[PDB]
Amino acid sequence: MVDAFLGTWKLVDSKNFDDYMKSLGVGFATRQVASMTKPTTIIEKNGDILTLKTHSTFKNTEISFKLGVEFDETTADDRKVKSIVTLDGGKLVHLQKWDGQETTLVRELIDGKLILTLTHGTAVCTRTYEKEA
Ligand SMILES: CCCCCCCCCCCCCC(=O)O
Repeated sequence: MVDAFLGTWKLVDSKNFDDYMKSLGVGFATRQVASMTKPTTIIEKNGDILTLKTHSTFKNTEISFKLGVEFDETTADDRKVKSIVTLDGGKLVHLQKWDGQETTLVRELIDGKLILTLTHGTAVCTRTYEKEA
């Protein structure tokens, strides 16, 4: 089920991330730095617990979760959210809820690349990651 997502991934393309960040209320200076950062995302499993690390020169995060079980999360931009990650149509779908707002972080594999689609409000960002050996 989740196995093809596992490993270490590097950002190689980003579209509309500033629009996504601005929709979330991220301040201009953080957006500026974020627009020039290329994170590494590491996805690992131990039994049915997944751990997703996002590492960069700017912010680092780490979450652990069971698919289909809600968890508390504090995002890179400091939102305290209620989250769930599931597998839907072969895509790893991460839904965050806070203050009646929602955002989705959808990951799918296309030609071996990991495409992350971020949606909040009307903003839709697509970020492409490529697998590291
Ligand atoms: C990684 C620097 C971004 C920091 C500030 C904006 C955070 C927005 C929410 C998380 C976005 C994750 C994007 C990704 O994993 O490529």
